Amino acid sequence: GSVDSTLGLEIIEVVEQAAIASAKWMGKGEKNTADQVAVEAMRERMNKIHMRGRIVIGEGERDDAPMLYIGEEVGICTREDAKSFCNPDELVEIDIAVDPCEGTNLVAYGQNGSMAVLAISEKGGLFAAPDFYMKKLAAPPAAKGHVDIDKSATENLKILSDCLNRSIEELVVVVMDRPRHKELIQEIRNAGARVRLISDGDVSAAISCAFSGTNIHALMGIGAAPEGVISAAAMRCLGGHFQGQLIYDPEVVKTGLIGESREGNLERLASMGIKNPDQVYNCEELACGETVLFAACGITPGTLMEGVRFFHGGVRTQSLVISSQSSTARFVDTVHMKESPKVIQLH
Amino acid sequence: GRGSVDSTLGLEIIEVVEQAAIASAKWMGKGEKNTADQVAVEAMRERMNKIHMRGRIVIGEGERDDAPMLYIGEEVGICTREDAKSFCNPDELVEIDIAVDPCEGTNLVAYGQNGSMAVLAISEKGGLFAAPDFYMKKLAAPPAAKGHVDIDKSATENLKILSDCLNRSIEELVVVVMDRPRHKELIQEIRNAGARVRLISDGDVSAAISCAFSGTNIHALMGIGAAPEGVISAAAMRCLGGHFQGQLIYDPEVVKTGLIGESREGNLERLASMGIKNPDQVYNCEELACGETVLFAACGITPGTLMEGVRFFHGGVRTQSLVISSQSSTARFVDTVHMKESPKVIQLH
Amino acid sequence: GSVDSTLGLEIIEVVEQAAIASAKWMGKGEKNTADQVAVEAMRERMNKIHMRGRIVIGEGERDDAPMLYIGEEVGICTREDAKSFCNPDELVEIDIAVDPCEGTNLVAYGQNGSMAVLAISEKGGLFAAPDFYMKKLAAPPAAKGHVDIDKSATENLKILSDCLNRSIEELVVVVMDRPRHKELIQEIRNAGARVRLISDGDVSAAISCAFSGTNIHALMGIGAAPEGVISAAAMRCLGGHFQGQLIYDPEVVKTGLIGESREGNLERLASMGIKNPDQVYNCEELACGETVLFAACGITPGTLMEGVRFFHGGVRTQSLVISSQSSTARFVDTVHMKESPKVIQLH
Amino acid sequence: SVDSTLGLEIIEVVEQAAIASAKWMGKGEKNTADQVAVEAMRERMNKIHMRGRIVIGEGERDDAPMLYIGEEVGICTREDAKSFCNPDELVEIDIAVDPCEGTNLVAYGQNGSMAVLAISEKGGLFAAPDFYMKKLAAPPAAKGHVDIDKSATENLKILSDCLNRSIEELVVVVMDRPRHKELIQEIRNAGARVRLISDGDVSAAISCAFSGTNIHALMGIGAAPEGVISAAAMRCLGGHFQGQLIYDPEVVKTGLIGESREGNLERLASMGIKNPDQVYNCEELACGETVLFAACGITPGTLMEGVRFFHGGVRTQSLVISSQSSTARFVDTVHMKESPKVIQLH
Ligand SMILES: Nc1ncnc2c1ncn2[C@@H]1O[C@H](COP(=O)(O)O)[C@@H](O)[C@H]1O
Ligand SMILES: Nc1ncnc2c1ncn2[C@@H]1O[C@H](COP(=O)(O)O)[C@@H](O)[C@H]1O
Ligand SMILES: Nc1ncnc2c1ncn2[C@@H]1O[C@H](COP(=O)(O)O)[C@@H](O)[C@H]1O
Ligand SMILES: Nc1ncnc2c1ncn2[C@@H]1O[C@H](COP(=O)(O)O)[C@@H](O)[C@H]1O
Ligand SMILES: O=P(O)(O)OC[C@H]1O[C@](O)(COP(=O)(O)O)[C@@H](O)[C@@H]1O
Ligand SMILES: O=P(O)(O)OC[C@H]1O[C@](O)(COP(=O)(O)O)[C@@H](O)[C@@H]1O
Ligand SMILES: O=P(O)(O)OC[C@H]1O[C@](O)(COP(=O)(O)O)[C@@H](O)[C@@H]1O
Ligand SMILES: O=P(O)(O)OC[C@H]1O[C@](O)(COP(=O)(O)O)[C@@H](O)[C@@H]1O
Ligand SMILES: [Cl-]
Ligand SMILES: [Cl-]
Ligand SMILES: [Cl-]
Ligand SMILES: [Cl-]
Ligand SMILES: [Cl-]
Ligand SMILES: [Cl-]
Ligand SMILES: [Mg+2]
Ligand SMILES: [Mg+2]
Ligand SMILES: [Mg+2]
Ligand SMILES: [Mg+2]
Ligand SMILES: [Mg+2]
Ligand SMILES: [Mg+2]
Ligand SMILES: [Mg+2]
Ligand SMILES: [Mg+2]
Ligand SMILES: [Mg+2]
Ligand SMILES: [Mg+2]
Ligand SMILES: [Mg+2]
Ligand SMILES: [Mg+2]
Repeated sequence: GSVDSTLGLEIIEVVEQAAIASAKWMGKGEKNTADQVAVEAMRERMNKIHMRGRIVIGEGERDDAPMLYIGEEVGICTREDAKSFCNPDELVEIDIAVDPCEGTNLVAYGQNGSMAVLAISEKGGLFAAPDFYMKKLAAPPAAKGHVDIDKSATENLKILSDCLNRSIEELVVVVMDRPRHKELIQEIRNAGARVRLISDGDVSAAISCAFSGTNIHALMGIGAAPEGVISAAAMRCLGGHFQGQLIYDPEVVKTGLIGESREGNLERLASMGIKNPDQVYNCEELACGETVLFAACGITPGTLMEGVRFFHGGVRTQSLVISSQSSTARFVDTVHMKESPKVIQLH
Repeated sequence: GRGSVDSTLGLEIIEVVEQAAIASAKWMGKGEKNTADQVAVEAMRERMNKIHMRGRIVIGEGERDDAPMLYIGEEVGICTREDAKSFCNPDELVEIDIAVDPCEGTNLVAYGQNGSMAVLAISEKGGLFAAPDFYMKKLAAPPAAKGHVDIDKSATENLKILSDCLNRSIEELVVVVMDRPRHKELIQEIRNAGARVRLISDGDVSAAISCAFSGTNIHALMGIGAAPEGVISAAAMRCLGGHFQGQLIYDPEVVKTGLIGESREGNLERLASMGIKNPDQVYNCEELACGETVLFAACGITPGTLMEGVRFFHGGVRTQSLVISSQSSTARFVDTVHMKESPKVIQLH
Repeated sequence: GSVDSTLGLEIIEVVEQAAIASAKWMGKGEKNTADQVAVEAMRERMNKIHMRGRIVIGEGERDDAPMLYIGEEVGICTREDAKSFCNPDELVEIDIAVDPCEGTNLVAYGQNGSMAVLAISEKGGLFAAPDFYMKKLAAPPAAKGHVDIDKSATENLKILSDCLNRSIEELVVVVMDRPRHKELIQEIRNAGARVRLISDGDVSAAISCAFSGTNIHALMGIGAAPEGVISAAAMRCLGGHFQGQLIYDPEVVKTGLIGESREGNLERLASMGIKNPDQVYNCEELACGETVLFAACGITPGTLMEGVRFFHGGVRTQSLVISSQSSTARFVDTVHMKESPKVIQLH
Repeated sequence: SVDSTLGLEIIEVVEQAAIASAKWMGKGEKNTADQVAVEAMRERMNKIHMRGRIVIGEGERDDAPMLYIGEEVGICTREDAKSFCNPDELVEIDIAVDPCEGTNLVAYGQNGSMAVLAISEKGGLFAAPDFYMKKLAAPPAAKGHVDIDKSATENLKILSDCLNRSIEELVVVVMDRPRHKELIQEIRNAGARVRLISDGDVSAAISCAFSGTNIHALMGIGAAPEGVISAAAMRCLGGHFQGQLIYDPEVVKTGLIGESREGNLERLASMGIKNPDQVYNCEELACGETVLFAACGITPGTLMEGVRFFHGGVRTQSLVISSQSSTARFVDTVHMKESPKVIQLH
């Protein structure tokens, strides 16, 4: 069969529950608990779906991460005892990329920009990125294919200028506040563009480029690779620009392991089946399948989505769900009515 | 042992109301209220027939052999096939009753006017009052007022009660009433009592449900509208904890159905025949939508209080829907950008 | 001595108080009462401003309309000893077009699209429209000068399609629901556009054209002339397209005059010194002053502005105020705190 | 009496300051972001027919060139004022300014920064010294019921009852500072959620006043002048706001080389502050008969969206509050600079 049309809706509840869980730890100074409860909620809700999924991006390798590890099977239809209950569409093998708590320290500190997020494609349709750093360029649909990761920041800004029909001074670039980004940040400033420095969470940033209204027009710089794939899934559905390139030279940025060399990482990467380490991937290559689904729900408030709010009588969440199948981008504002609220606010 | 209504149905109905709304919206302002109606009907039906469910229409366009589509009794959904046990699971095979109003405010759509929507409600078999095509006196009010106002009380007394419940003056209340001659005295009374009023030319489903949300600046619906619209309204209010009561009105002196030589005595016979023992009965919304599970879904056609209208732009379409489920206990606003042809610009809002 | 910059701000309170007054009559079935209280409030509030105004568009002639009649002086600096208490900027002579309750029957019925509105310019800067009908064409800035009131609805729709970069099916035209538009409406329908038929209030209709987000892209057809001028004032500041042409032929439309004749109407027109009755005006002609101010506040809810809301402890209004002097379009969301409210809503 | 018109004119003051400062969003120059805002605000203020004295601002005349303590601002401070200013324009007023609140938020392009000011008749605003101030901000529903002298734990219980929601349904803003370690731990232990901010507690304080911000209290120590400016908004809104000067280096340090508790007290006495430990009421920090408050977002925040630059213009969002007209005004302004062919409704 083919990826069940219905899955594109069902993931709403996946990211919603994971975000609600993690959001209870907002500002409580426990990034690992914030992460853990989101992992658990996401895993529980996924296992209630009639699907046949494999984690290809997640919390770690099988023996580092107990839940949502790479290779893990999730979905009612992965159980031999239950397979008989699944229809042919539900039995289609799909690959899943999860990030139950994007911005664990954002949550721990109660700062903006965190979310519970996942992407899905049929088997093989999502790049199973290693836990390496990744050089990224995200930009809006109007700049897609025009800007390019190999060009300088200065040139890309000029191109964005022409594509978005506005001055460089009327552009905003998001860059992670990291020592690895000093020269880059300086270059963008000298070119005339405004900047947002973020402490964490460059999935939100990348995707914010797609929507006129966010006052964010590009993401430049190095973040984490698994995150990049998840971002690219959103951007491929939205027609947004997203390119990535693995960084493995510890001179540029370091993972922190006591290794710790370009040769060593090159060795690990080769043995992971990555033939060209310096390869540039466009958005269609990082998320390559025939069907791509993406779901995010805000934990703390952010550019695309409101944060989780707890009030007398319930919870309110905001999610963004994108499906290449229905070709839709849905914002879902959910009032979770917990104990018969006497007042229900419109917004 | 039974299946339970599939949790996934509460999300799939999003696409049902969206596709219906979109179709109808193409006819906004074209002065064809039947066309605007028919395309909505067809699109809602098609989208339902792709769902793994076993539905029976109990509120719809008319009787079989009269209405061609979504007639009373019509079977909808894939699990309605004879082969179904082979292709559907126990949750999906649960018999469900469905109330539809694919185009509520058909004339609003024809004139390009506010307040029309594609709407539907669901429950287990027998879980929705299969209302006849008669008029219904209604009282809708917000959750804070539930059980405190009452449909048999005068408008004057309900307003005082609302005033206490919503902690504001009668001058700070807004009541919706259909602009109809049958409401001359009622409107006069609301005016005398000091409340402000919104008169509507059509579409009292939106009016009733607007009462449930703070921010609509609508606090009650009073008066008489169509009965089936009342049930669909009640389904939503039951899930939200809102107040909704209804009472069949079958008296031509009060309101006429357009029947020839229509009479109260005539109307009762027709009502008796349908197994309606007490024509003067007052139902609250738990009785109008009494099933174990209740789902409600709406999508704006033209703009209104709760939902933006359908918008067509270069590269796609944008819809807003309200979907409510007693099962997940949720109220969902769904803002969907339908990307039809690779839009170079996508607006956040 | 030039129009006081500050007047651009003060007119916020003018429309606010007028709209609040009228709003108390929402749904009350009295369209003259709703009108009269807006008139009085707008006048009272104008008479507290240090300005020197003359009404050129208003409620009627002296010895007929009691308030805001043609020629009425309004403002503190119209007084005999004004040079004593008013500065030179405040003593500049300004002409003022008022429509204190635009959509009197909308208010009476509690229906959408009514507002309190006024426009201001130096003396001579606003066309003193007679009380005749006016054929109008409004469209967005990107269409300015490309569409034309003398072209057919069909031709204009084509031009709009090109200017707004969308199909005719993706266009929405507002036309007043009137027998006189039977044919115009049929043509728009045949051309493939969607339509909003309004029962009253073509001021809101015209200006909605100027703002992306309203899903309204043109106003076509005949309305009242003074309303047109006030519309043009706003459109000239926004760079929107607005043309108008007086209509005085009874076969086309009737002002309800007894034994009304076209030729009889021409006499009245000539009498006011209108040389060419068939003249087409663009908005720069209808609002030709060096300085143009416009202010509007929603009475009932509408496309551009939320209506007046009364709640426990206050009132909430939304206004739109535009100035060619400061070159600004301001949306003003005001919470009027009446009773030390215990709860203040963000929105 | 204070001119009714001033309550509107201050819209342009904060808008212009904000716009100038926003040009430096993320450029890494907190002092530039600061300077340009200071200049635009001063320049705009000097076009107003008012008789203003700065009681809170950039520093002493010797230290700070613009908007220094004591500076006269406004057309009606001119020697010829009687001849071209009416009596209301000639009323002496005091002014607290903070042209760029969150200089570093701007430099990093981070949320929470604003151009802000408050105004009262002469004597109407506490001319705070540049010392620290313990603060408690809360919504109108809690005004008088919470108290700054109670523990965070007590206040949270009181908040819960006043706001009719559980402590877990509360969110408390606290500045991310070593001085707040215990404070934060206590709030966490009581079960409330927390938003930690790197800077910008003016926004934090005032967000408690509006339902919909999902912020319910500010607790902790920030800068005192910012506190007065906050009090002015809260006094007009019916919000709870208390402050108390903190002047012991043991608690928090100002960086004075010979900074000592006794050192700071002598400084306080000199300024005419009789009781350094006095707990100030909202009505006492902004005690004038008439209070005005104006703010405009620089970067985005809880109450006000940031300055946006686009093709053909600029968009700002301001909050302007007046005890005189008893209004809270959100002002969303499209600044049309180059005849924009496209104008967004929002
Ligand atoms: N042409 C425009 N007219 C008015 N406001 C605009 C315009 N373009 C952008 N804005 C404002 O700036 C925000 C961000 O725009 P953008 O940088 O295109 O994402 C929008 O949501 C509007 O508030
Ligand atoms: N306490 C309040 N403070 C400020 N605005 C309010 C308040 N209550 C209601 N409003 C405004 O009035 C609208 C309608 O409120 P409601 O009539 O209660 O549905 C709200 O969406 C707000 O814009
Ligand atoms: N490119 C777009 N992407 C998503 N939604 C849009 C787009 N253009 C218009 N819309 C929606 O349609 C509304 C009206 O657009 P317009 O007809 O240009 O006034 C907007 O406020 C959006 O809700
Ligand atoms: N009773 C309610 N019903 C629905 N949503 C709510 C309710 N109360 C709060 N919210 C949401 O939470 C936000 C912040 O509320 P609060 O914490 O009271 O400021 C609101 O703007 C809504 O999005
Ligand atoms: O912090 P680093 O090592 O520079 O990596 C940045 C990555 O971390 C993130 O900020 C996520 O943080 P968490 O792992 O704490 O959730 C991503 O957004 C980004 O890809
Ligand atoms: O117009 P009537 O005969 O008074 O009936 C009112 C009913 O019609 C409606 O306005 C909808 O009318 P449509 O059938 O034209 O869609 C309902 O909202 C309302 O209940
Ligand atoms: O109803 P008519 O005679 O066609 O006049 C149309 C004019 O009336 C208006 O609807 C205003 O109506 P009101 O005079 O009742 O305020 C204007 O918007 C429009 O220009
Ligand atoms: O940074 P400190 O010394 O803890 O002081 C906090 C004060 O600084 C502010 O964050 C403003 O910072 P800036 O001085 O950079 O504008 C205020 O919000 C707060 O009152
Ligand atoms: Cl990494
Ligand atoms: Cl790089
Ligand atoms: Cl790409
Ligand atoms: Cl309320
Ligand atoms: Cl005379
Ligand atoms: Cl900072
Ligand atoms: Mg994680
Ligand atoms: Mg992450
Ligand atoms: Mg990290
Ligand atoms: Mg129908
Ligand atoms: Mg209907
Ligand atoms: Mg009807
Ligand atoms: Mg009038
Ligand atoms: Mg009018
Ligand atoms: Mg009329
Ligand atoms: Mg400053
Ligand atoms: Mg500061
Ligand atoms: Mg600081």
